Amino acid sequence: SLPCDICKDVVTAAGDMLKDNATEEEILVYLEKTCDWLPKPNMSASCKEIVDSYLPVILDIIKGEMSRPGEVCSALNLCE
Ligand SMILES: CCCCCCCCCCCC[N+](C)(C)[O-]
Ligand SMILES: CCCCCCCCCCCC[N+](C)(C)[O-]
Ligand SMILES: CCCCCCCCCCCC[N+](C)(C)[O-]
Ligand SMILES: CCCCCCCCCCCC[N+](C)(C)[O-]
Ligand SMILES: CCCCCCCCCCCC[N+](C)(C)[O-]
Ligand SMILES: CCCCCCCCCCCC[N+](C)(C)[O-]
Ligand SMILES: CCCCCCCCCCCC[N+](C)(C)[O-]
Ligand SMILES: CCCCCCCCCCCC[N+](C)(C)[O-]
Ligand SMILES: CCCCCCCCCCCC[N+](C)(C)[O-]
Ligand SMILES: CCCCCCCCCCCC[N+](C)(C)[O-]
Ligand SMILES: CCCCCCCCCCCC[N+](C)(C)[O-]
Ligand SMILES: CCCCCCCCCCCC[N+](C)(C)[O-]
Ligand SMILES: CCCCCCCCCCCC[N+](C)(C)[O-]
Ligand SMILES: CCCCCCCCCCCC[N+](C)(C)[O-]
Ligand SMILES: CCCCCCCCCCCC[N+](C)(C)[O-]
Ligand SMILES: CCCCCCCCCCCC[N+](C)(C)[O-]
Ligand SMILES: CCCCCCCCCCCC[N+](C)(C)[O-]
Ligand SMILES: CCCCCCCCCCCC[N+](C)(C)[O-]
Ligand SMILES: CCCCCCCCCCCC[N+](C)(C)[O-]
Ligand SMILES: CCCCCCCCCCCC[N+](C)(C)[O-]
Ligand SMILES: CCCCCCCCCCCC[N+](C)(C)[O-]
Ligand SMILES: CCCCCCCCCCCC[N+](C)(C)[O-]
Ligand SMILES: CCCCCCCCCCCC[N+](C)(C)[O-]
Ligand SMILES: CCCCCCCCCCCC[N+](C)(C)[O-]
Ligand SMILES: CCCCCCCCCCCC[N+](C)(C)[O-]
Ligand SMILES: CCCCCCCCCCCC[N+](C)(C)[O-]
Ligand SMILES: CCCCCCCCCCCC[N+](C)(C)[O-]
Ligand SMILES: CCCCCCCCCCCC[N+](C)(C)[O-]
Repeated sequence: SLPCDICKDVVTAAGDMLKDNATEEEILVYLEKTCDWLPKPNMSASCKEIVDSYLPVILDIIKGEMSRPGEVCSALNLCE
């Protein structure tokens, strides 16, 4: 179906963007800068340690999901 082909191309494009070797680094810097809203030195440092540890964990989950564009698109009722 057209909505299915479109949905699967969009999820593919998302997955390719996330596979890009500079994407995770860009996100990491952005989230570490956010931690700088916290007092220093200790709270901001603890926040950066949680980001550094968990961002690649969360990224991996998303990328895994984008690797199955049919499944994603079925969950949205766009592929059947
Ligand atoms: C995850 C990206 C989704 C892009 C696919 C676009 C959704 C197609 C819209 C289908 C529903 C339109 N409607 C209401 C007339 O059925
Ligand atoms: C009337 C405009 C012609 C095409 C309109 C529908 C195209 C939806 C955009 C597809 C998404 C592009 N993509 C997959 C590279 O991200
Ligand atoms: C119902 C309209 C279908 C459009 C689905 C949404 C497409 C995601 C847009 C990403 C931008 C990609 N691009 C090349 C079209 O710019
Ligand atoms: C489920 C689809 C959610 C993604 C929506 C975001 C679309 C990003 C494309 C932005 C492009 C806009 N513009 C004017 C710069 O072309
Ligand atoms: C579950 C997927 C929803 C994410 C929708 C956002 C589309 C990201 C694709 C961006 C591709 C870059 N591009 C073609 C606009 O230059
Ligand atoms: C949401 C799943 C992961 C993909 C996130 C999609 C949003 C990014 C689309 C913005 C396009 C990026 N760019 C190069 C124009 O800055
Ligand atoms: C379902 C998760 C997708 C949500 C993230 C989509 C956000 C796309 C934002 C791109 C904005 C592009 N620009 C240059 C016009 O700002
Ligand atoms: C769903 C997890 C968060 C997705 C947010 C990713 C947005 C990245 C901004 C565009 C940068 C990607 N790239 C390839 C141009 O470097
Ligand atoms: C997995 C958590 C995702 C939410 C984080 C949003 C990512 C923002 C990355 C955009 C980087 C901004 N910029 C333009 C300086 O590249
Ligand atoms: C738990 C998911 C991550 C939530 C991320 C919230 C970040 C939004 C705050 C904007 C940060 C902007 N800046 C320029 C300081 O990097
Ligand atoms: C650990 C992943 C989440 C990254 C975002 C960090 C949250 C700190 C933002 C709270 C802002 C602090 N304050 C006092 C300026 O509001
Ligand atoms: C899980 C926590 C994610 C939320 C992080 C966003 C914090 C928003 C507070 C922004 C306030 C920053 N400032 C400098 C304007 O005070
Ligand atoms: C876990 C979901 C929470 C993610 C959303 C948190 C974003 C907070 C952004 C507030 C930014 C405030 N300000 C004015 C500095 O931009
Ligand atoms: C050393 C600074 C003293 C308190 C620092 C920790 C407070 C965290 C901020 C709580 C969130 C505020 N709230 C719940 C209204 O959003
Ligand atoms: C580990 C540090 C604990 C901070 C948790 C994040 C608090 C969310 C910030 C929302 C902004 C609320 N307020 C009043 C503090 O600005
Ligand atoms: C949903 C908002 C969450 C705000 C709560 C802040 C998280 C507290 C950090 C506990 C973990 C610190 N650590 C790694 C030293 O255990
Ligand atoms: C302001 C820093 C809090 C980051 C927001 C994301 C939710 C907090 C999760 C912290 C997890 C800590 N731990 C080790 C108990 O998993
Ligand atoms: C920027 C990402 C923010 C950190 C997200 C923290 C996730 C902690 C999940 C703890 C769940 C432990 N579990 C699954 C055994 O219950
Ligand atoms: C929009 C991002 C949603 C990510 C949802 C995935 C759940 C996080 C998995 C928990 C982390 C695993 N663990 C137990 C090692 O902490
Ligand atoms: C703030 C990013 C979202 C991550 C939070 C996800 C909650 C993880 C704890 C429940 C996971 C249970 N289980 C068995 C599916 O791993
Ligand atoms: C593209 C923006 C975020 C959407 C992708 C997030 C994946 C959702 C995965 C939740 C269930 C996955 N799991 C743990 C059962 O494998
Ligand atoms: C759970 C999905 C997280 C939402 C992702 C937010 C993407 C913000 C797009 C910022 C990139 C736009 N630009 C051109 C300034 O880089
Ligand atoms: C905006 C995109 C919507 C994301 C929808 C995520 C669908 C999750 C499918 C759950 C299937 C579980 N598993 C482990 C087989 O992937
Ligand atoms: C784009 C926003 C995220 C909404 C996508 C959630 C997927 C819904 C389809 C699976 C739901 C299954 N169930 C039984 C829990 O309803
Ligand atoms: C933008 C947030 C989208 C996240 C929604 C995730 C949908 C998961 C569908 C429920 C199915 C449960 N499970 C474990 C089979 O994945
Ligand atoms: C701004 C919100 C975007 C629309 C989100 C669309 C969610 C559709 C979920 C369909 C799932 C139907 N279901 C659960 C029976 O499979
Ligand atoms: C970050 C937002 C995550 C929302 C996840 C909740 C799943 C969406 C529920 C599906 C909508 C129900 N239904 C079948 C009436 O479409
Ligand atoms: C560009 C419009 C698409 C919105 C992005 C959110 C996912 C599409 C879900 C459309 C759901 C349509 N329907 C009626 C089949 O549920």
